[PDB]
Amino acid sequence: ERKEAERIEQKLERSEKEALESYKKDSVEISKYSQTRNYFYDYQIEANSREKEYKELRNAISKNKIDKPMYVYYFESPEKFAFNKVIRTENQNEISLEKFNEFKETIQNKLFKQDGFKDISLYEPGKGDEKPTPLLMHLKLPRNTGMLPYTNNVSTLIEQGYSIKIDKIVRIVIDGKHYIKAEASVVSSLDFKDDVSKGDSWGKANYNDWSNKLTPNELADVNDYMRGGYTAINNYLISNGPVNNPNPELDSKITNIENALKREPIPTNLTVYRRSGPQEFGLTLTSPEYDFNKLENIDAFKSKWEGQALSYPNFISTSIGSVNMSAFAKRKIVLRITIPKGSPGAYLSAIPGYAGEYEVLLNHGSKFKINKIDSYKDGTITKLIVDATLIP
Ligand SMILES: NC(=O)c1ccc[n+]([C@@H]2O[C@H](COP(=O)([O-])OP(=O)(O)OC[C@H]3O[C@@H](n4cnc5c(N)ncnc54)[C@H](O)[C@@H]3O)[C@@H](O)[C@H]2O)c1
Repeated sequence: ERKEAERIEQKLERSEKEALESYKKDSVEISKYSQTRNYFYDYQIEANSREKEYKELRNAISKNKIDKPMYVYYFESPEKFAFNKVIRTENQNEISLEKFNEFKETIQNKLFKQDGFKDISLYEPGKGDEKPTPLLMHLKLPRNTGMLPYTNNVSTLIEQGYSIKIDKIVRIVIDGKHYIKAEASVVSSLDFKDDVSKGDSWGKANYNDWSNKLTPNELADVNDYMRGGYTAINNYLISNGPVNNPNPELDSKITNIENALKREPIPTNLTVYRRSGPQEFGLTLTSPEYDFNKLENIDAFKSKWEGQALSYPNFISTSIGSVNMSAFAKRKIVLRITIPKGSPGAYLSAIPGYAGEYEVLLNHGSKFKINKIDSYKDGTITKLIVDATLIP
């Protein structure tokens, strides 16, 4: 408890001790920063007054890893799991069976990306503890997760960077009030976020000889696509060409590119990023609904898209990195995709003379289940993070 915290403190560098002191004074804004820091430009990240703070605190946590799986407790907002409603008010004592089952239906068969610093407890909160929400998380952290106990009373810091699944929910009572206790698990996934260099090494390791697994026709067609053939190919797909104006030559190229993507399937759970334009979600740059600075437009977007399916007729390019790019400066929707191990796809940026950087291509006709949508501020512009899973 407190004694652990005083022991673990000795393991910290002076800079890490310094980061922890700031955290105690500024926990809220640092945690918030730790959740969205990787979505900005590299130069915005390096300039941020809380960036050195992030790195140091990240490092401190990694110096105390657990030797076995451990359960942790913390309260969470239901909106985190795409339940955009109160389970019950603070004044109310009961959670109805209907509201319980509505929450169950919402979280069922979904994976939820969790990120950023979080204060946890090893003990179930009781009669005299802070209970901010009606939703209590009981999450199993795997062996080797960093965990930093520290004195302020005593708290424990973790850094979330994984998907969670909710295995079971139960209605419990603490101090004459109903809560939903959620038993959750960690599903791991490779997520490079802003570390594009490490993502490149992984990509090149896994796709260096991808060309040599391709037949000559497959190789020629993939080459054609990357040399600029994608415009005609994808417009044909977007425009419903196979149905309304068939082109067998194009159909043949499409088939070969699809077979090439299935040739060396994504070897692990992978998170990728796409800065989406308005037309991917049935909008335009001048659509009033595209103004996410107005809250009713975020609600309307979530109402249409959250919990729903999105599919692309075209081949879909994504990145192993989450950072913003000037080419995408005016895009407001960041698509954050989990790609299950064994899915079609290829790191195209592993091909010697290819101009594209950090790029993973996904198969045409791909479908994504949107688990959860978040908003964030990018300067004055509100932007959206769409937490999606490729369903192959
Ligand atoms: N967008 C990303 O985050 C991303 C990531 C990695 C690589 N790239 C590559 O960067 C280059 C330029 O980026 P880009 O995104 O403008 O190229 P793109 O070909 O992906 O997009 C072209 C335009 O049409 C779009 N579009 C794509 N699918 C659509 C659909 N199903 N319905 C309607 N419109 C659709 C986009 O919104 C955009 O306005 C491309 O070569 C792309 O492959 C992009």
